[PDB]
Amino acid sequence: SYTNSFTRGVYYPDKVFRSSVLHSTQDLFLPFFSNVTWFHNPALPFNDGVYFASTEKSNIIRGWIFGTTLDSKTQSLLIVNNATNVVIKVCEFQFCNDPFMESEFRVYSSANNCTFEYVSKNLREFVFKNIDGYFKIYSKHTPIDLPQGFSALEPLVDLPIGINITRFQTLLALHRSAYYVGYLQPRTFLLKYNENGTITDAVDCALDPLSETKCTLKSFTVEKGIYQTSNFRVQPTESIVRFPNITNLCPFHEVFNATTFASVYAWNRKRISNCVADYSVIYNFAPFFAFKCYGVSPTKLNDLCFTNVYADSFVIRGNEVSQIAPGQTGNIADYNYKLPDDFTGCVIAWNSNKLDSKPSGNYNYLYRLFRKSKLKPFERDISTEIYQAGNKPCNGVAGSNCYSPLQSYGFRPTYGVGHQPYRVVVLSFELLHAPATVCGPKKSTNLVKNKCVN
Amino acid sequence: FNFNGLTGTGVLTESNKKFLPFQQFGRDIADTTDAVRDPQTLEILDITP
Ligand SMILES: *[C@@H]1O[C@H](CO)[C@@H](O[C@@H]2O[C@H](CO)[C@@H](O)[C@H](O)[C@H]2NC(C)=O)[C@H](O)[C@H]1NC(C)=O
Ligand SMILES: *[C@@H]1O[C@H](CO)[C@@H](O[C@@H]2O[C@H](CO)[C@@H](O)[C@H](O)[C@H]2NC(C)=O)[C@H](O)[C@H]1NC(C)=O
Ligand SMILES: *[C@@H]1O[C@H](CO)[C@@H](O)[C@H](O)[C@H]1NC(C)=O
Ligand SMILES: *[C@@H]1O[C@H](CO)[C@@H](O)[C@H](O)[C@H]1NC(C)=O
Ligand SMILES: *[C@@H]1O[C@H](CO)[C@@H](O)[C@H](O)[C@H]1NC(C)=O
Ligand SMILES: *[C@@H]1O[C@H](CO)[C@@H](O)[C@H](O)[C@H]1NC(C)=O
Ligand SMILES: *[C@@H]1O[C@H](CO)[C@@H](O)[C@H](O)[C@H]1NC(C)=O
Repeated sequence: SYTNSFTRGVYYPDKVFRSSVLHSTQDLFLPFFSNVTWFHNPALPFNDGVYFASTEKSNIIRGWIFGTTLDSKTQSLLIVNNATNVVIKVCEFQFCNDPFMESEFRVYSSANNCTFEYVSKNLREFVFKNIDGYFKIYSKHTPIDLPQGFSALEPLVDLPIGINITRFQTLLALHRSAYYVGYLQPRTFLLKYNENGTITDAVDCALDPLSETKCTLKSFTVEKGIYQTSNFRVQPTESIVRFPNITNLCPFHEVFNATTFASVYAWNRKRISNCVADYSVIYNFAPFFAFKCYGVSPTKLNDLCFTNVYADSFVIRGNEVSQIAPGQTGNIADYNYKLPDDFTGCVIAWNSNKLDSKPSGNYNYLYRLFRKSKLKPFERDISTEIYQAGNKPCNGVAGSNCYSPLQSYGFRPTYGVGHQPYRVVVLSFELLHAPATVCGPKKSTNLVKNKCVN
Repeated sequence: FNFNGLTGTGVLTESNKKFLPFQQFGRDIADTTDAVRDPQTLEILDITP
């Protein structure tokens, strides 16, 4: 069941005396005329303070239990009252999921690591809040479903615990021989102070236009007139981002697809202009035996862009693809094609055995294996001078200790995986200084009308 | 004077107001401290400039 508070859950925001002074405050209060649960018990939330009333000439309500997990592995508070007196306690517990002669206390079964102890009809209201490691408790004491009236709640306790709280419960005395739960929100109120300094009335500056007027004037009696109280501002929904086309899509279908690629020693470099780049055609293109991005995210490619992108091409052997990578060594990544150590593109390679290999040999794909000095990052060399290994001049003729540096793959169809010709296309990304350059396409947010928002 | 945190200057005088038994100091309209309670003896004293 649910019930309606009327004007309930007002507490003194702090010390400091005070008299007749319609004083205005901003704090966490229980709004007037609220929807308070009814109970005749389970784990509730906390989320921001709690109002809590109860009624009974006997004492069935015997304290609460607080915390995040209400068990071990994290700390919690426990506030109890046997027929003797209150027992605050802070340990790590093990709480019964339903915790509750005159013999009693099946509440918990563990009291480890205690970091705080303490020992020593009717309507009993309480306000519990928890700010900056302090757990504040206000309470009242007014004797006769709730009724209707005003009664401000006076501070009781202050505990410098540090505990986190997300949940709480209640404790009841069984049979062997009614309570409510509100929540608190940040409101602004206008409290009327007596001449002795007690709060006798209040106004919930956030209810009906009358209360907002009382709040604006800082009073409990408004005289006839007309008062400006606030403002009305329509609200905008969604954010429509308009922009221009970009048609010219990445001419990627001209580099991946040409009838012939170039050999490794003299690779082809086709540089991309300023357009829109669609990688959805390559990502869903083919088997792609190897596809490793290093700098940019392969799954979010459509969200970044840079000034200029570069696309290289060559044809390397099978077991040498593992040398097209930042920081490798071998006959391929030292004399023919070296990648810098701050690479930012994406290397991709797929099998091309049935296209670039013919029977009886295919001697049209070369690779240089003799160079006097290792290659610096991103340099291309097309020299064909005789590499001279010994000490005798040879003036440019093949023979002894003077070898020709260009040799050709013997590509044939009856090879094992690791010697079949593979095609490679290495992309590189770069942002020097240009503000608006080649960039990926997005979604043209439709344009709406007769609706303000953004 | 310094009253457990309240730092100020002025003449202190015996009061005849009555706080509630959890209130430490009193304030005026326009928000200036004008009364305190002595922590040890628990009596209210006015603070005039
Ligand atoms: C690369 O070129 C080949 C043709 O040499 C393209 O293959 C065509 O694919 C389309 C769609 O499946 C077919 O309608 C054509 O008949 C194919 N061509 C031939 C000659 O059969 C291939 O699509 C091209 N790559 C890209 C990305 O466009
Ligand atoms: C703080 O301590 C002082 C003493 O150090 C307390 O003063 C006592 O007050 C009572 C009045 O109830 C007198 O009967 C005692 O004779 C006082 N003692 C001395 C040594 O003067 C004072 O009460 C304490 N503060 C509080 C709030 O109790
Ligand atoms: C309280 O909220 C519940 C949520 O469904 C609603 O059913 C009920 O009518 C509300 N009570 C009041 C008094 O508005
Ligand atoms: C009441 O409960 C507390 C909880 O630990 C306990 O310490 C105290 O002894 C109990 N009262 C009596 C009379 O045993
Ligand atoms: C809390 O209790 C557990 C189990 O008793 C123990 O392992 C742990 O050391 C205790 N915490 C501290 C700070 O000692
Ligand atoms: C309380 O829980 C939050 C979880 O978001 C955590 O970040 C915070 O540190 C906890 N409180 C303390 C005092 O550690
Ligand atoms: C409290 O207030 C009442 C009415 O406002 C007044 O008559 C009384 O003198 C004040 N002081 C008390 C009861 O000590």
